[PDB]
Amino acid sequence: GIRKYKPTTPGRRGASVSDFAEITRSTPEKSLVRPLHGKGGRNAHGRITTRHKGGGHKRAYRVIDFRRHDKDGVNAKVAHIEYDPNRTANIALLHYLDGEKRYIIAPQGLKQGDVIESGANADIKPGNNLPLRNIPAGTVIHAVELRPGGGAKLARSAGVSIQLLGKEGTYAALRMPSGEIRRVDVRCRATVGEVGNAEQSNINWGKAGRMRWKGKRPTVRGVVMNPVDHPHGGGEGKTSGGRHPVSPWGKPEGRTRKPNKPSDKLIVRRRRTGK
Amino acid sequence: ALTAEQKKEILGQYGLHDTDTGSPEAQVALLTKRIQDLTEHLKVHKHDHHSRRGLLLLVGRRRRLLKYVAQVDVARYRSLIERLGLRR
RNA sequence: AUCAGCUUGUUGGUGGGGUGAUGGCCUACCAAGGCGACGACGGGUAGCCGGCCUGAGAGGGUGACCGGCCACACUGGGAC
RNA sequence: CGGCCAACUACGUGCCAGCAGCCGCGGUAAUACGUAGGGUCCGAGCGUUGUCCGGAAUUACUGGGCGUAAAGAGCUCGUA
RNA sequence: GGGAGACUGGAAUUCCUGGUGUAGCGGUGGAAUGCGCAGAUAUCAGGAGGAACACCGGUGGCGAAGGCGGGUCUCUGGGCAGUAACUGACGCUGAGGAGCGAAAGCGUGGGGAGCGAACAGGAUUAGAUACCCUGGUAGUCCACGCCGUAAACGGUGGGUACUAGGUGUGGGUUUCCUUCCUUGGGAUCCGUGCCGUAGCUAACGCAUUAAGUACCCCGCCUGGGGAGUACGGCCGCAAGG
RNA sequence: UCGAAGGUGGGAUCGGCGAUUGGGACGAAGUCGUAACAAGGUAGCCGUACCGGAAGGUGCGGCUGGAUC
RNA sequence: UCUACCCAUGGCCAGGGUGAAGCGCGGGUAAGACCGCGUGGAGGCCCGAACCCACUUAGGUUGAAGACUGAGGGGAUGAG
RNA sequence: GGGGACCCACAUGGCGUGUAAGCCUUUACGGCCCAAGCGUGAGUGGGUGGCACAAACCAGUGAGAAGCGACUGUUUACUA
Ligand SMILES: [Mg+2]
Ligand SMILES: [Mg+2]
Ligand SMILES: [Mg+2]
Ligand SMILES: [Mg+2]
Ligand SMILES: [Mg+2]
Ligand SMILES: [Mg+2]
Ligand SMILES: [Mg+2]
Ligand SMILES: [Mg+2]
Ligand SMILES: [Mg+2]
Ligand SMILES: [Mg+2]
Ligand SMILES: [Mg+2]
Ligand SMILES: [Mg+2]
Ligand SMILES: [Mg+2]
Ligand SMILES: [Mg+2]
Ligand SMILES: [Mg+2]
Ligand SMILES: [Mg+2]
Ligand SMILES: [Mg+2]
Ligand SMILES: [Mg+2]
Ligand SMILES: [Mg+2]
Ligand SMILES: [Mg+2]
Ligand SMILES: [Mg+2]
Ligand SMILES: [Mg+2]
Ligand SMILES: [Mg+2]
Ligand SMILES: [Mg+2]
Ligand SMILES: [Mg+2]
Ligand SMILES: [Mg+2]
Ligand SMILES: [Mg+2]
Ligand SMILES: [Mg+2]
Ligand SMILES: [Mg+2]
Ligand SMILES: [Mg+2]
Ligand SMILES: [Mg+2]
Ligand SMILES: [Mg+2]
Ligand SMILES: [Mg+2]
Ligand SMILES: [Mg+2]
Ligand SMILES: [Mg+2]
Ligand SMILES: [Mg+2]
Ligand SMILES: [Mg+2]
Ligand SMILES: [Mg+2]
Ligand SMILES: [Mg+2]
Ligand SMILES: [Mg+2]
Ligand SMILES: [Mg+2]
Ligand SMILES: [Mg+2]
Ligand SMILES: [Mg+2]
Ligand SMILES: [Mg+2]
Ligand SMILES: [Mg+2]
Ligand SMILES: [Mg+2]
Ligand SMILES: [Mg+2]
Ligand SMILES: [Mg+2]
Ligand SMILES: [Mg+2]
Ligand SMILES: [Mg+2]
Ligand SMILES: [Mg+2]
Ligand SMILES: [Mg+2]
Ligand SMILES: [Mg+2]
Ligand SMILES: [Mg+2]
Ligand SMILES: [Mg+2]
Ligand SMILES: [Mg+2]
Ligand SMILES: [Mg+2]
Ligand SMILES: [Mg+2]
Ligand SMILES: [Mg+2]
Ligand SMILES: [Mg+2]
Ligand SMILES: [Mg+2]
Ligand SMILES: [Mg+2]
Ligand SMILES: [Mg+2]
Ligand SMILES: [Mg+2]
Ligand SMILES: [Mg+2]
Ligand SMILES: [Mg+2]
Ligand SMILES: [Mg+2]
Ligand SMILES: [Mg+2]
Ligand SMILES: [Mg+2]
Ligand SMILES: [Mg+2]
Ligand SMILES: [Mg+2]
Ligand SMILES: [Mg+2]
Ligand SMILES: [Mg+2]
Ligand SMILES: [Mg+2]
Ligand SMILES: [Mg+2]
Ligand SMILES: [Mg+2]
Ligand SMILES: [Mg+2]
Ligand SMILES: [Mg+2]
Ligand SMILES: [Mg+2]
Ligand SMILES: [Mg+2]
Ligand SMILES: [Mg+2]
Ligand SMILES: [Mg+2]
Ligand SMILES: [Mg+2]
Ligand SMILES: [Mg+2]
Ligand SMILES: [Mg+2]
Ligand SMILES: [Mg+2]
Ligand SMILES: [Mg+2]
Ligand SMILES: [Mg+2]
Ligand SMILES: [Mg+2]
Ligand SMILES: [Mg+2]
Ligand SMILES: [Mg+2]
Ligand SMILES: [Mg+2]
Ligand SMILES: [Mg+2]
Ligand SMILES: [Mg+2]
Ligand SMILES: [Mg+2]
Ligand SMILES: [Mg+2]
Ligand SMILES: [Mg+2]
Ligand SMILES: [Mg+2]
Ligand SMILES: [Mg+2]
Ligand SMILES: [Mg+2]
Ligand SMILES: [Mg+2]
Ligand SMILES: [Mg+2]
Ligand SMILES: [Mg+2]
Ligand SMILES: [Mg+2]
Repeated sequence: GIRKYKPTTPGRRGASVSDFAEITRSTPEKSLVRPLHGKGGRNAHGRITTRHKGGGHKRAYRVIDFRRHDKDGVNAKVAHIEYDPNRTANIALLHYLDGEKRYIIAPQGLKQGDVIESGANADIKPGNNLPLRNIPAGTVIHAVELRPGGGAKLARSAGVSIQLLGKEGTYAALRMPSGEIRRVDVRCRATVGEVGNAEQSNINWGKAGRMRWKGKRPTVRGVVMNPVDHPHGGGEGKTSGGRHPVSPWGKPEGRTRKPNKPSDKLIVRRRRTGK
Repeated sequence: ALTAEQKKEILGQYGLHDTDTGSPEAQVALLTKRIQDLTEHLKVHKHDHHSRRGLLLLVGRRRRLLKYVAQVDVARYRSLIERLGLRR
């Protein structure tokens, strides 16, 4: 759950963490690890592509079976629900009957011992990936794909995931966490159940070291920025810039969504906030 | 709530004889089985205050019965508490 | 209790000194407890009693005089 | 010397000067203010003042109540 | 309708989408701020989301008290009648202590249809920082914690024994006119309304579900303000208690 | 060794005073107001939160110590 | 090849204290919460050298040095 | 605020280590103890010397208020 840390030092007074009692193994599988490195917020070209992030704690990579489609009709027990920091959620390894173990996203309330099926015959216990032909309308879903068989991309937020609304014709309607409705094929791949670590939103950061570890760099406010560096720069004292806030990269607040996407016709309306 | 099968099993198995039912031994046995079972239930169901009232009432009743057993005979009290494995 | 914990010779035992007399009265050595919500330790007041006044009684108030003790002798100590 | 409380009339100023333990007494005709008489009480003492009890069953053990005047804690389990 | 979790239903409001359909719709003691001519109101079809369950529904049931009601499942407490098998003084109340607790308020993270403090306008008045109208932010919903106060009222602590009745309701045992249908008649215990004796009370009034006559323990009160306030102590992150 | 007096240093209690401020009661009479007592012209009151010179107003929940029908 | 940032691979931090969760025992409960006792060394923790900085002062300022030296000064298991 | 040096006694004391030897066996580069030997802090008494017993080096000044900034951190290499 959530465990709050006692104030031993003035720095870690407010630090509270979601204790990971949901851990079973501590040393990740060495076979599936691929060579990875912190890119430092920089491309191969050497320029800093995005500031406020980079540096920190070098970490490893592991392949997740996001698009599980190659093998079907075989069951798998939950091997060990381990901790992968490269995601907000957790990964629970599976012993499939063919002996080919792949990592998958651990759904909410998953504990070691449940049997998971991936295919048409799969039931409604969480972790079962199956096309929309075999799912009731109205069930909460996660790790949702966009086409019948091109790899799953969406619905992997910890705690709130996409909810299926209804099927009409050959197009299916999906409700977004933002409260929006997206039209998607009735043959895409989607799983059942919410994603775990819902209590992760109750994490309290704590200090700056954790944050350089996590990746982000300290944020430099524009009002003290130099005027050449930023439109908010300059001033003798504290000033807001004398104009509406603007990213120093030229454009102010506003529309950024370029229309006319191939899935733009597959969207009914855009998000509305604070209702 | 206990039903006929296990309840008659308990009353006989902790009974002094095959006919007596209201003996303090059988009474404490029924109270203990009830409290462990329904405490297991309340480990899942948290905010059942109306049932925690039953917990407290049955526990005070139990405490009175155990006090009576200790008063009437130390040996039987010790035998009962040792056979059920509790603290007091 | 608009005072909840107090105490370290403090508590208990043994061995020594001590005093007219027993005794942590004093010393050494052993153990950790005694007193505590049937009001301890703290705070304010005040000499106690036979008596006096009041009240049918219960009770309340009080310690003039006398008398039975207690404590003091400008303040604090000590000893022959 | 108004009623509590046994003892009243006249004369002098009228919301002034003043009385007083509770109620309370004077705004031109006061048995309540001041003076006269007259009467009452007490008396070598007479009142004022302060402390204490009684009435105070007004801390109710004898001897009070808790619907509205003051009061049933919000209600249970339950240790001493 | 005792409590908790999950699943599920319909009506209604609002919003969105698409027809039809035209200059008004909403409003009060009267009118104007409000939305329309960019197509409102009305009305049909569909969808979305949140809250709460109209009738049954009552001076009726349960819970110790706050309180509790759309269905369904799951688990569970309390109470009642008969046989009375068994335990054989285990009963009661309970200072300090501990647990539950209307609404509002606070933190974190979600939800948020309707309603609605605060705040804007429009209206009345000499005056409105109100009563009225149009809007609507907390909150009202969910989970975890908190505060622990109400005219928290039956303004009456609990338990036991006794003391005339009449009239309704609910639950269960029996017996007899006996169709053996019948609130038929009778006996019994528990709960809950109304009116009434003796009695009590200053009166209103209570009257077997006592304020009647007693027993056991517990809290509270000693003229009105000051004042349920200052200081001190305890709890609470704070409001505060 | 003990030992009264004296001096070092910080904790409690009783206090006395203290600019100014907060609150209360008594004066009498004046302005601002209509709050409550009759369905007091918005039924009252209680707990609570917000608002306003002021009595008060509103929201939510609770009682009738509320009158008509 | 200094300095700013990042990337990958190595290395560095003498010594001394503070004592979280967890763990077992004895109380507390029916289960808790909680209460003490023994292990724990978690900490952008503490004191303090190597190391990295540059707060004060003096000297120097045609210096030993185109930014130091000498006394003190801060971090010193980490945003190093 | 107190003690801190040296010597003696308590003391052939306590502690660690561990041989000979002893105990044992799945007999081996084996477990238990361990006279002897080695190392060793701590305290209480008695006495002694100096002005001074952490005597050198090394090695926190402390306390009371109020402003800003929550704190550790980074920066104007070479005026802050
Ligand atoms: Mg913090
Ligand atoms: Mg990799
Ligand atoms: Mg290029
Ligand atoms: Mg950024
Ligand atoms: Mg790096
Ligand atoms: Mg993670
Ligand atoms: Mg910024
Ligand atoms: Mg700047
Ligand atoms: Mg520019
Ligand atoms: Mg530049
Ligand atoms: Mg500037
Ligand atoms: Mg300026
Ligand atoms: Mg802008
Ligand atoms: Mg959206
Ligand atoms: Mg049952
Ligand atoms: Mg002796
Ligand atoms: Mg002797
Ligand atoms: Mg003695
Ligand atoms: Mg001795
Ligand atoms: Mg006497
Ligand atoms: Mg008397
Ligand atoms: Mg008397
Ligand atoms: Mg006396
Ligand atoms: Mg005499
Ligand atoms: Mg004598
Ligand atoms: Mg003397
Ligand atoms: Mg003397
Ligand atoms: Mg007279
Ligand atoms: Mg007379
Ligand atoms: Mg006259
Ligand atoms: Mg005369
Ligand atoms: Mg008297
Ligand atoms: Mg009596
Ligand atoms: Mg009385
Ligand atoms: Mg009253
Ligand atoms: Mg009361
Ligand atoms: Mg109260
Ligand atoms: Mg629940
Ligand atoms: Mg339409
Ligand atoms: Mg419509
Ligand atoms: Mg909504
Ligand atoms: Mg028998
Ligand atoms: Mg009982
Ligand atoms: Mg009791
Ligand atoms: Mg009791
Ligand atoms: Mg008590
Ligand atoms: Mg009590
Ligand atoms: Mg509690
Ligand atoms: Mg609690
Ligand atoms: Mg509410
Ligand atoms: Mg609430
Ligand atoms: Mg608030
Ligand atoms: Mg909250
Ligand atoms: Mg929130
Ligand atoms: Mg509204
Ligand atoms: Mg309103
Ligand atoms: Mg506006
Ligand atoms: Mg207004
Ligand atoms: Mg109260
Ligand atoms: Mg109630
Ligand atoms: Mg009561
Ligand atoms: Mg009674
Ligand atoms: Mg009856
Ligand atoms: Mg009569
Ligand atoms: Mg009478
Ligand atoms: Mg009657
Ligand atoms: Mg009665
Ligand atoms: Mg009475
Ligand atoms: Mg007042
Ligand atoms: Mg008071
Ligand atoms: Mg205080
Ligand atoms: Mg004072
Ligand atoms: Mg003063
Ligand atoms: Mg006036
Ligand atoms: Mg009025
Ligand atoms: Mg009015
Ligand atoms: Mg009114
Ligand atoms: Mg009113
Ligand atoms: Mg109020
Ligand atoms: Mg209001
Ligand atoms: Mg209400
Ligand atoms: Mg009335
Ligand atoms: Mg430690
Ligand atoms: Mg712990
Ligand atoms: Mg230092
Ligand atoms: Mg320098
Ligand atoms: Mg110079
Ligand atoms: Mg030179
Ligand atoms: Mg140079
Ligand atoms: Mg230096
Ligand atoms: Mg110096
Ligand atoms: Mg240093
Ligand atoms: Mg540090
Ligand atoms: Mg650091
Ligand atoms: Mg050996
Ligand atoms: Mg041998
Ligand atoms: Mg062996
Ligand atoms: Mg000397
Ligand atoms: Mg610093
Ligand atoms: Mg810094
Ligand atoms: Mg720099
Ligand atoms: Mg500089
Ligand atoms: Mg520099
Ligand atoms: Mg500088």
